[PDB]
Amino acid sequence: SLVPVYIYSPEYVSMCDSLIPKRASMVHSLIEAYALHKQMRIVKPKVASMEEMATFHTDAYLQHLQKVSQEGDDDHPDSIEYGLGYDCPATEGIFDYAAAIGGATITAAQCLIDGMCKVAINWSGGWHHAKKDEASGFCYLNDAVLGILRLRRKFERILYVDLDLHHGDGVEDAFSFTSKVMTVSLHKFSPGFFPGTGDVSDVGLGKGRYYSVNVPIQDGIQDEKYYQICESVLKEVYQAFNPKAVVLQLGADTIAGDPMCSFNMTPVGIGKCLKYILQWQLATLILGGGGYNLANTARCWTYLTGVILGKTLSSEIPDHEFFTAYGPDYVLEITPSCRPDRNEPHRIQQILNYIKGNLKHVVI
Ligand SMILES: CC(/C=C/C(=O)NO)=C\[C@@H](C)C(=O)c1ccc(N(C)C)cc1
Ligand SMILES: CC(/C=C/C(=O)NO)=C\[C@@H](C)C(=O)c1ccc(N(C)C)cc1
Ligand SMILES: [K+]
Ligand SMILES: [K+]
Ligand SMILES: [Zn+2]
Repeated sequence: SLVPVYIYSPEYVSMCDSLIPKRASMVHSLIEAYALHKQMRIVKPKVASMEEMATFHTDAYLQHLQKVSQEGDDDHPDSIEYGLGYDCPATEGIFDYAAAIGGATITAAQCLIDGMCKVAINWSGGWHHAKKDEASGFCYLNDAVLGILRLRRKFERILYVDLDLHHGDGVEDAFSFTSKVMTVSLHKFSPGFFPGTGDVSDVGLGKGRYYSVNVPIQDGIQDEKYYQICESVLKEVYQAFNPKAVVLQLGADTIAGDPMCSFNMTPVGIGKCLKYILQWQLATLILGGGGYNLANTARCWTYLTGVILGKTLSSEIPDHEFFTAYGPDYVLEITPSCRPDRNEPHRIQQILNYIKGNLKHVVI
């Protein structure tokens, strides 16, 4: 105990990048290269069963994933009806892949419930876009939702924090009408930017009003600003909501160098957000997500695992399998691009206040 659970397994990693460039392997490989796995408790992930996946997804949709997984993106009549397309490729293995991811996250939640640790990690998870009966944005199964549902079998109030560049709409929609789970997401909100939801006036509905928190941010934000913002909101959510457990997806598609070319963050900035949450001392389920500069994604998460362990890593990338992927420079640190931060300090303030306000109506 008191020692972090690391959901991994050579078979689990093979499955994650078995469709979608091999990224799971690079992440684990860099963590292993830093010997971080020796400081954690490695736990083999179970594979989610239909019942478990049905906790959120409809069987009609789950069955479709099987069908397609077994055959292919062939001219199937119901594929469009279920989100499969360019954004969410129909392929062989799709159902198995989802099931492994869903199980990994459910397994991590189990570890947290069983008191086996205070932090459980699943870097291959965090696919927050999936809907109950529809695929979206590379998410076939919403593992985060399944983890949250699993945690509730033990924790009264769950706080979901999504730091992916994209709005965590799949997760938000799932708990839109409840106050048992609060979703907070910092993301890019601009015309035509996927998924198109998450404006700041998006606060939830019914008993869920004010239990959905969204922070729209513009291109080029850097560590300092981000942390100011994120810490501002979190401090207020912790006071107003009083979570007993935390699910945190840390997609790296916000990091400088990403093909998404939106935010201008470094892993140190995200790591500060992570330390803040860790400080709370609550059961925490860490998830991955976006991140499409593979080498950059692994650099980031390897650094965050270090943060979790409270360990300092060396700037120099250790030699290992995918070593040549680490740049002219082969270092851990990432350098923010020379792009402007179009986040007007005034609007950011209007947002913080608007959120502070809505969090006022929260009383447990
Ligand atoms: C999103 C993108 C490029 C964006 C871009 O170029 N924007 O400008 C490329 C895809 C093919 C990709 O790399 C990927 C990697 C891992 C993954 N999972 C681990 C599920 C799913 C997809
Ligand atoms: C949906 C998304 C990111 C989601 C995310 O990060 N969720 O966390 C990115 C889209 C806009 C994209 O750029 C793209 C590029 C290539 C591609 N194929 C080659 C199949 C499919 C999609
Ligand atoms: K987000
Ligand atoms: K909610
Ligand atoms: Zn994303």
